[PDB]
Amino acid sequence: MWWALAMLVASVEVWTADWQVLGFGNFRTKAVKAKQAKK
Amino acid sequence: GVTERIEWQTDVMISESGAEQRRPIRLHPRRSFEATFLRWEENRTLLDTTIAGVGQ
Amino acid sequence: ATSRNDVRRIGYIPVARLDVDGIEIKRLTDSAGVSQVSLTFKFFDDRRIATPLPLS
Amino acid sequence: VICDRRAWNVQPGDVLKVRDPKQRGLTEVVIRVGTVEDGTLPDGKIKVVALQDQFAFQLNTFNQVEPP
Repeated sequence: MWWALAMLVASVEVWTADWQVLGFGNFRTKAVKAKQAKK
Repeated sequence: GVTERIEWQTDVMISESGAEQRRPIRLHPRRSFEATFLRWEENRTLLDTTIAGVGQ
Repeated sequence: ATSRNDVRRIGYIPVARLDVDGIEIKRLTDSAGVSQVSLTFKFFDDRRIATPLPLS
Repeated sequence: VICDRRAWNVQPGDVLKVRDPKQRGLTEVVIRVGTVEDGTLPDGKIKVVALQDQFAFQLNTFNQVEPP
């Protein structure tokens, strides 16, 4: 919800965009965050 | 006549309903002085030289 | 207890606050004499009630 | 909200209750504090950006798909 507080500057929430890469592309399951390398 | 001004700085915030707030900004007021100088015959020269030298 | 004819005036004395920040004093002579001033007083009612914010 | 030195401790995320019953007719609402603009030695006042009440987690739906 901190996005909701971030949009506290709005003029009043629909969106349409592509993504800037994050850590989703999977090759090793992580039941907990051990972070990862980057190659 | 000689003119002197003792200046404070005191911000006052007044709400929509007239409720007021008070804040003196200067602990000790800053002081200023003024006077009309009328000089001539080597006194004008003294004033001019001294004031030009001082400046600020 | 006094008679009606025992008074000068019943002038108001409301809550007042000096208006201008810097005071102009006209010294027509040294401190021994004329030093008139032109204060301005703003009369109102002080309203804010201070219950200081708890757990500072 | 334009505020005098009444909320100088108030920090973003705090909670406070505002009331303007005789001009705007709003009934003593509780608000969450957001952005705050602390003032300088002049000008006195602090601007408080504030947002209606937020909430925590709780249970409404029973959405456990429970695949086969």
